Amino acid sequence: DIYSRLLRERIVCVMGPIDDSVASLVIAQLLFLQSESNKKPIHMYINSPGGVVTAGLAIYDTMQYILNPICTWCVGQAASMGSLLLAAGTPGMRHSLPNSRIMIHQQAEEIMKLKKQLYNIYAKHTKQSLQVIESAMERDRYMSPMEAQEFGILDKVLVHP
Amino acid sequence: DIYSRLLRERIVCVMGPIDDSVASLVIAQLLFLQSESNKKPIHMYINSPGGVVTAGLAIYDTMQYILNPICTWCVGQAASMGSLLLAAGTPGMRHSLPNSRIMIHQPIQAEEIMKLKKQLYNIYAKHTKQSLQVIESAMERDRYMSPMEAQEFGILDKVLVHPP
Amino acid sequence: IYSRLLRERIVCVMGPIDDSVASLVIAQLLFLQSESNKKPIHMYINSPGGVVTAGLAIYDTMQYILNPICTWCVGQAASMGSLLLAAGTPGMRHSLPNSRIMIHQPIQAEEIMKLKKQLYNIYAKHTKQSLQVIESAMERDRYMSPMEAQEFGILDKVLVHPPQ
Amino acid sequence: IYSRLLRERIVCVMGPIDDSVASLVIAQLLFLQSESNKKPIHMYINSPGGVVTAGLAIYDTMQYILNPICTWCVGQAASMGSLLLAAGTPGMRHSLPNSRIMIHQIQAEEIMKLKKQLYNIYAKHTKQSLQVIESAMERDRYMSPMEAQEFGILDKVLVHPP
Amino acid sequence: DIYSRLLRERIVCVMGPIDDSVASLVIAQLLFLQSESNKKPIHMYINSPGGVVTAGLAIYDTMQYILNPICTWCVGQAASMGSLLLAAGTPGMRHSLPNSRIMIHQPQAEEIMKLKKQLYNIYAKHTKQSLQVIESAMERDRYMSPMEAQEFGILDKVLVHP
Amino acid sequence: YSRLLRERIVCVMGPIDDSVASLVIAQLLFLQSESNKKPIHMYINSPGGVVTAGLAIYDTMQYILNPICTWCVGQAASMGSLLLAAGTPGMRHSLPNSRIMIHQPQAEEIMKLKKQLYNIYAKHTKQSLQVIESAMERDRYMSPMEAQEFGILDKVLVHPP
Amino acid sequence: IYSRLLRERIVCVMGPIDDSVASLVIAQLLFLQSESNKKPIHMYINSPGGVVTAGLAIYDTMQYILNPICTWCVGQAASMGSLLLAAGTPGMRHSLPNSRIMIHQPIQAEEIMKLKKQLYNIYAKHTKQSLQVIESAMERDRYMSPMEAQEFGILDKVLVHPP
Amino acid sequence: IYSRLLRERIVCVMGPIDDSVASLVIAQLLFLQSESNKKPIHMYINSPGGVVTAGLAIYDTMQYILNPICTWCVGQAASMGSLLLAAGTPGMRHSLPNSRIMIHQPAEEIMKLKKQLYNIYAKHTKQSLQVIESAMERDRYMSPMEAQEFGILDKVLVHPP
Amino acid sequence: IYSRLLRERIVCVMGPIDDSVASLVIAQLLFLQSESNKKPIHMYINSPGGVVTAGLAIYDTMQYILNPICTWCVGQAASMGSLLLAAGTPGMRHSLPNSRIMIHQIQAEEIMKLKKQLYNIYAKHTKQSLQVIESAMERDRYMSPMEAQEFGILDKVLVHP
Amino acid sequence: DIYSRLLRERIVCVMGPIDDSVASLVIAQLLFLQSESNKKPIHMYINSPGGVVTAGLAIYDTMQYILNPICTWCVGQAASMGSLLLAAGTPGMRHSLPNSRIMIHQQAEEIMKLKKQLYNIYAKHTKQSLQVIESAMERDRYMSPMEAQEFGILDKVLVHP
Ligand SMILES: CC[C@H](C)[C@H]1C(=O)N(Cc2ccc(OC)c3ccccc23)C[C@@H]2N(C(=O)NCc3ccc(Br)cc3)CCC(=O)N12
Ligand SMILES: CC[C@H](C)[C@H]1C(=O)N(Cc2ccc(OC)c3ccccc23)C[C@@H]2N(C(=O)NCc3ccc(Br)cc3)CCC(=O)N12
Ligand SMILES: CC[C@H](C)[C@H]1C(=O)N(Cc2ccc(OC)c3ccccc23)C[C@@H]2N(C(=O)NCc3ccc(Br)cc3)CCC(=O)N12
Ligand SMILES: CC[C@H](C)[C@H]1C(=O)N(Cc2ccc(OC)c3ccccc23)C[C@@H]2N(C(=O)NCc3ccc(Br)cc3)CCC(=O)N12
Ligand SMILES: CC[C@H](C)[C@H]1C(=O)N(Cc2ccc(OC)c3ccccc23)C[C@@H]2N(C(=O)NCc3ccc(Br)cc3)CCC(=O)N12
Ligand SMILES: CC[C@H](C)[C@H]1C(=O)N(Cc2ccc(OC)c3ccccc23)C[C@@H]2N(C(=O)NCc3ccc(Br)cc3)CCC(=O)N12
Ligand SMILES: CC[C@H](C)[C@H]1C(=O)N(Cc2ccc(OC)c3ccccc23)C[C@@H]2N(C(=O)NCc3ccc(Br)cc3)CCC(=O)N12
Ligand SMILES: CC[C@H](C)[C@H]1C(=O)N(Cc2ccc(OC)c3ccccc23)C[C@@H]2N(C(=O)NCc3ccc(Br)cc3)CCC(=O)N12
Ligand SMILES: CC[C@H](C)[C@H]1C(=O)N(Cc2ccc(OC)c3ccccc23)C[C@@H]2N(C(=O)NCc3ccc(Br)cc3)CCC(=O)N12
Ligand SMILES: CC[C@H](C)[C@H]1C(=O)N(Cc2ccc(OC)c3ccccc23)C[C@@H]2N(C(=O)NCc3ccc(Br)cc3)CCC(=O)N12
Repeated sequence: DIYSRLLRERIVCVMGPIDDSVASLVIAQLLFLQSESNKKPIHMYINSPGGVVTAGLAIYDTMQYILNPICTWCVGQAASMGSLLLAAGTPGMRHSLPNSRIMIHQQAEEIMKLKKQLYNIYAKHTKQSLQVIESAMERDRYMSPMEAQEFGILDKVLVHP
Repeated sequence: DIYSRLLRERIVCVMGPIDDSVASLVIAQLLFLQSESNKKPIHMYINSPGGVVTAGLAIYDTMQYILNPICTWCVGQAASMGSLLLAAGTPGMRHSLPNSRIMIHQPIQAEEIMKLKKQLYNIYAKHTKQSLQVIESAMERDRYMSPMEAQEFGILDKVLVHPP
Repeated sequence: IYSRLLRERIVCVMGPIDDSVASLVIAQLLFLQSESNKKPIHMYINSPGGVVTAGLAIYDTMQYILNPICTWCVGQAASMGSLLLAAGTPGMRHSLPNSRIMIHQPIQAEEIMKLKKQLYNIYAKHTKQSLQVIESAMERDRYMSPMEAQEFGILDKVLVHPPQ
Repeated sequence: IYSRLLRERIVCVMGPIDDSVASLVIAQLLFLQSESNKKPIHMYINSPGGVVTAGLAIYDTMQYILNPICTWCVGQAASMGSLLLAAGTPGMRHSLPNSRIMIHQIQAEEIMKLKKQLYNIYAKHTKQSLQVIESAMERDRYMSPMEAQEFGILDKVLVHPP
Repeated sequence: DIYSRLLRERIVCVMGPIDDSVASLVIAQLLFLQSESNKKPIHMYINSPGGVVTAGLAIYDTMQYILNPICTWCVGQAASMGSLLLAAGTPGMRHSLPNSRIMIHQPQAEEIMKLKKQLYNIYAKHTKQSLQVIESAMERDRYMSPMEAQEFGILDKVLVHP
Repeated sequence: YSRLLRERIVCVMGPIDDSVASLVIAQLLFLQSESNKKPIHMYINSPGGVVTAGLAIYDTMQYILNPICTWCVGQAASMGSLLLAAGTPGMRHSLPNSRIMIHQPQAEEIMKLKKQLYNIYAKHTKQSLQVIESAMERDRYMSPMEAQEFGILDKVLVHPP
Repeated sequence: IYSRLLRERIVCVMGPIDDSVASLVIAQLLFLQSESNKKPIHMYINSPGGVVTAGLAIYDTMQYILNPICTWCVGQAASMGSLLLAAGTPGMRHSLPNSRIMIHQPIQAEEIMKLKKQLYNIYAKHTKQSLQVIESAMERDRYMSPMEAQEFGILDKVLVHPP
Repeated sequence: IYSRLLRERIVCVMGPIDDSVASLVIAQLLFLQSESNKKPIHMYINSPGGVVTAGLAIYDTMQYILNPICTWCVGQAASMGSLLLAAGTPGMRHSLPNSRIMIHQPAEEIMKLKKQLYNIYAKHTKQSLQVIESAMERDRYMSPMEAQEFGILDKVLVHPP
Repeated sequence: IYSRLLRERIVCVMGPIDDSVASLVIAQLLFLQSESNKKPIHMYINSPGGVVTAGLAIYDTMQYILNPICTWCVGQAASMGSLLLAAGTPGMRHSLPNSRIMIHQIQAEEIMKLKKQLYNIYAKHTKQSLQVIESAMERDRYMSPMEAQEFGILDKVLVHP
Repeated sequence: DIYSRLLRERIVCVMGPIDDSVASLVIAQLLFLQSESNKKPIHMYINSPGGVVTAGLAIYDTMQYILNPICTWCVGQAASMGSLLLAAGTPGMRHSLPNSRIMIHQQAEEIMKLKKQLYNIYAKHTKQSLQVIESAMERDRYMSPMEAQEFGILDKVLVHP
């Protein structure tokens, strides 16, 4: 009676390494929250080092599939697939707390196809070029919330509400 | 429990590696939904890298045995035996979300592994509506398909960004 | 879900058979017999086999209870799993289309042979094949299709969809 | 479902016998005695045997309670499992047709002292002499249900209920 | 469930290796049964190979601390600290079933000797044997029958039935 | 075992894998150079093992000129029995209590390899492909005399002649 | 020390018998064959037994070489160990006084029986006991004293010191 | 035994290829070159493949040394094993009759390495980059004669000529 | 250092006695007899005991060889170690001053058959009655060397030669 | 080994935890050095946290058994049984380097009987009373070399020769 209580506030948590199990729980919760209301916003808490790409894409696709506005909230960190989900929140509703850290850095033909899918998703949501996204994803570094805002991963850096 | 709530919505999940325990659980849930209504659609969420062939074939046969229309939904991935289950959804009701990856490549005695493989060729041909010759050739290729490629191939009917 | 299955007179023999699996299956069979000694019990079999005495424990309980027992092979019935499949009530032994059935089998020397002769006598009885044909066939490391298993006498009906 | 089994006066001696299994079975035997000290208790035995003092703990409790105890060998009763099978109330020791029964099985004096307790228990319940028990327990083999019946380990071999 | 059901009948179970968690659980159950009734008997089932000395002494001291009569019952075995607890039951109320095995032998140096002296004094008191007889006996690696334990003063009654 | 190599004795002992095969193969080539006419004695006490490793030894036996006397002691199961049967005609031996098994313990590849085994057994035993295929399905051992009748070996002997 | 033992025509069957132990013993037996056809080989047996086919490999090699083989049971000869003990040349099968000898034996159903019947035939041959006697004796889970093994036909001489 | 084998100008690429196997093979190739830069080197290949950079290390060394290199496929040459087999001096690339050959490999970096493999195979097999690419995607083995027609090897030998 | 000891006719029974320790000790006892069947052998015993049949193997071999055997207890001789200590040639069984000696120690019948063999060996070599041996072996305790001398386990306790 | 070269200079090393195998080697080395010269001093290097009591007593007894002067050298530490061996060197010949640390702190009757043997040995070599040794051995502390000198465990604290 703590995370289910959290679900009653339309809050979904993406915490820790993303794998198929984590993704499937988050996905079910998003569908639950949509049936309760297809209008009311959903808050997505993201504190994650990232994880399995297809599992991250499962969550991403579900976020887009549901009608609801999705507010994303980066707390602690959003690295790799975590930052993709952070960036995939509804335009104007992508948030970070002040000390969060954001990282977009992560057969041979397959991993390249998945990489291009990530480039395309980042391009859609950040408004940066595919050329710049590709370059940025090579760089093993974290961004500050202001840097991430400038890049287009998020809209608001908040100290208080 | 949220997975019990899913079952109340006529949603069944095939997620992670498929083995006998996953199969028997999914099989049990399919019968339950048929008992509640033999007409109402069942939604099958498929996010799986595949698994044990006989366990997947067990789910496959049960899908064909029950009376219900089964809507299959590929999210994340459907690889190997997962893509067979995806392809075995009711005609017109086989779905993928836009960024899913689909693999039909398949990554006991010699005779038996071949007998099973030949069963897979027959099932894929039947459900894709393609010739078995095309299926057998295509299954050698170690690669994934996009949802649009999988639609073209006859593995699925619809690629949906959101509901229509 | 398996408790809810038990309310519908369904018992599941799933995965490797051992003493714990056997005792649960046995307990469930007695439960269903107490609720009604007339009404059929459905035995779901998806098993690679397992411990011989534990399989024989289930076999004896199946024979001991009064009820008709419908056996259903989905996925596979191998080793002791196929014995249980064959031990269903005559006319009520089923397989789904893609199941694999194996009668081949994967303490002192005399004891292993005594157990093997008990298996021969059970297979000979329920399949109607001679002791020599059972003995020769159990030597062959191979699976049978459901139609081959029907022909052999391990089961009665191969069903893609229900009759009614 | 094991709760409901107990409600039907069924106690299970299943798998390797150790102190935890014994003390559970023992607790259950006292439970069924309190509910009714006259109604029969059914003891399901499918065991390869196990720890001798744990098995003797069960045995002593079976004799201690006033209830008639029906023993049922299904699958197998080996070593201490066969002792418990033999310890059922006379006339009420049963096996199903394909079961296998075996009577073959610290300081050296203690193991031998424990072994002599087993000989006396088998001799008592089988009606066999101490020598034929000793000689038979040396033979590494199983008996059929009919052989065990002839030996005095059990009373009835049943294909179906009477 | 079955062990909490046992506790409703004023039965406490000392099962298996005695450690601090087993002792503390047994100790809590003893205090519970005392508050329910400080005059009614508590039954203490003992089937144990022994265990930690301080854990056994924790149980022993609590047995003396509570006002209730404590019936000790040895089933299977009571070895090492388990036989100490068996002997610590109320005079006249220390029991064993017929095939139980009882052992008083124990299987910084000054500290292990100090503990041993405490064990000698406790055994001496409850068995009415001298310290020298207790010392010599505890050196011998052997088990006693229930009748042997009875004549030594470890228990009072060897019961086949109630 | 090094002293055995001085007597033109090679040992196929235990489970056959790539490392076992490579050692046997080098020893076989060594004994060819010392004398490509003198017989080589192959001790076989093996439950079988890796099929390609077994085929590596088989091919090397056929590749070298030398007569190869095969000796089944204890057992020759699976690839071990193939190696036993691949000895020079008239020079394939078993001791009296040995056990011989021809049964074996992508999908297309395992069938391709199995067909290769059928062709080798049929060649060296003079049995048809159907007889080999049926026999390899039976999970049983043959006595040395049965193996002799089948064409796996030539002589079953208690002492040296 | 073990190479020095090999120079004295002494082969050691020690511990659990597996394919590695058998092949070493077999190879050592062939070394001593080449040194002399006539000279006795001494087989030290201190073993709980082991893998049946490995034991039969040793047995067959013992019979195959022409040499007389003196078997010496010290510590124990159990299961396949006792078979090898009994397989020594007639008159030359020895035990020291405190050794224990067990013929009891603590793959498919047909094969285990085929192997067991081979063991019965070997024991019957070397002990001169009937098949029916070997069968019932191998069911009894027990050891024999060196004297009891002597009267059974497993060994010839129980000796405290040399003669 | 392998030390004595080196005296005959034989190097063994056996088991899974890693950095340690590569470094030993590489060191043996340099030794044989200093003993004689004219004399042929025989390369025994019985390998399921392994680490790509380790295989390329061996490959580059084979091209670097002056000597003709006879490659010998016994058992199998899969993945990087088949590349080394194909990299033998033209006319000197051999397989025994029952060997199996596979060029199939079982984010931006792995793509670059994959293209390097395509270029190496194309050079040594005389197949186009598209034929190599399509072939390496297919999970299957070739018989020695199939590998011969593809351009991986020159001679399928039963015995020496 | 260990072969140096063996040239001085010193055999060491160190640590837990198993079949491996016994067979080495037994082999060394034969070696020293062949060198000289009348020259004393020194047996160093520092052992907590071990496998009964392995200890009896050593015991029987000590009785079998012709040589005088000097036993030397240093550190400890417990269980089967003390039997071997007691089994030295009369007059030649030694302990250093601070050693600890313990005589306290398959089917139920067999374990009891083996215990009777131990009782009779101890009875023989200590000259104590069977009552005394059986009662003493029940007691879980150690003897000092003087107690052990008094008991008949050894002859001399010496601080120096 | 360099420890063999040390042995030619009559140096024996008691290093690391003392067990039966460490003790048995030290003991064999002590007998060797005595046979080379029964009058020349032996140097015992002690850098040990202690270990098994009976193994320490085995070394102690052997030190007393041999005729030689034994110089003990504490370097690093001599704790528990190590300090007993240090104290057991020939009077006047027990040494420590300046930064070493020395500690004498460590069935029921049997471990107490062993404890009494230790008290008697420490009393003998330190000249402290039995009650002082008893008391001191309860105290969980290390001594400096000068404190160990005052206690009677060693004679000389040397910075250099
Ligand atoms: C927008 C949802 C759609 C309108 C539609 C649909 O396409 N699905 C398929 C689907 C299933 C499982 C999945 O991951 C677990 C899916 C993930 C992503 C996309 C589709 C997934 C079932 C869903 N249901 C549905 O949403 N109940 C409401 C509900 C769900 C979960 C819980 Br817990 C509680 C209530 C049934 C009726 C219904 O109409 N739908
Ligand atoms: C189309 C189903 C049929 C109408 C029929 C049938 O053939 N079975 C056999 C069967 C058993 C177990 C299996 O996997 C566990 C099976 C899997 C595949 C196919 C058959 C399986 C039992 C089923 N039941 C039935 O439908 N309960 C309703 C129900 C089931 C589960 C749950 Br939870 C709740 C209700 C009893 C009456 C009844 O007639 N049937
Ligand atoms: C056909 C059952 C018989 C009519 C008969 C019987 O011979 N038994 C022995 C028996 C016990 C345990 C076993 O495996 C756990 C047995 C396995 C195989 C064979 C016998 C077994 C007890 C059973 N009971 C009985 O069946 N309750 C009804 C019931 C059982 C289980 C559950 Br859960 C719920 C109700 C009491 C009355 C009663 O008379 N019987
Ligand atoms: C014929 C029983 C006797 C009349 C007597 C008795 O001697 N005991 C001691 C005892 C305790 C625990 C044991 O193993 C766990 C024992 C094992 C074997 C023998 C005795 C054991 C407690 C029992 N009680 C008793 O039977 N409760 C009823 C009851 C028991 C268990 C459960 Br769960 C529920 C109710 C209290 C009244 C009562 O007087 N008794
Ligand atoms: C004879 C008990 C005394 C009358 C007294 C007492 O000295 N204690 C201390 C004590 C606490 C915990 C211990 O092991 C867990 C103790 C073990 C041994 C000895 C004392 C222990 C608390 C106890 N209480 C008490 O007895 N509750 C009743 C009760 C206890 C447990 C449970 Br569950 C339910 C009820 C409170 C009132 C009360 O006054 N007492
Ligand atoms: C009939 C042998 C041929 C005449 C020829 C040959 O085809 N090879 C290739 C080859 C190498 C390695 C292999 O597995 C390790 C091979 C396995 C199977 C087949 C070929 C193998 C090397 C051999 N050599 C050769 O045999 N030395 C003699 C020799 C070998 C080993 C040792 Br150690 C000592 C001497 C060099 C001269 C020479 O020309 N050859
Ligand atoms: C009585 C031996 C025979 C006369 C004959 C023979 O049949 N073999 C086959 C054979 C090989 C390996 C085996 O287990 C490793 C065998 C085991 C059992 C039976 C045969 C075995 C080789 C042996 N050789 C032979 O004995 N070298 C002498 C020798 C052996 C080992 C060592 Br080390 C040193 C010299 C070479 C030529 C020679 O004449 N023989
Ligand atoms: C064709 C070799 C060249 C002539 C040249 C050379 O470029 N190297 C660099 C080099 C080092 C290590 C490597 O893998 C371990 C290399 C691998 C690939 C390429 C270069 C490697 C050292 C070599 N040496 C040389 O080859 N001795 C002969 C030799 C080497 C090894 C052994 Br073992 C025995 C003799 C010193 C003299 C000498 O001039 N060279
Ligand atoms: C008193 C010894 C006897 C005179 C006689 C004998 O009965 N044996 C059998 C035997 C073998 C192995 C055993 O444990 C390894 C035995 C253990 C206990 C008893 C017998 C054992 C071989 C021994 N040998 C012999 O004396 N070598 C001398 C020797 C032994 C080892 C080493 Br290393 C070096 C030389 C050969 C000739 C010879 O005549 N004998
Ligand atoms: C002072 C030694 C004595 C003079 C005497 C003796 O009592 N022993 C028994 C003994 C053996 C083994 C032991 O731990 C391994 C012992 C440990 C402690 C005490 C005795 C031990 C054998 C020794 N030897 C002897 O010392 N060789 C010289 C030597 C020893 C070892 C090496 Br390496 C090289 C030479 C034979 C002649 C000889 O007479 N002695």
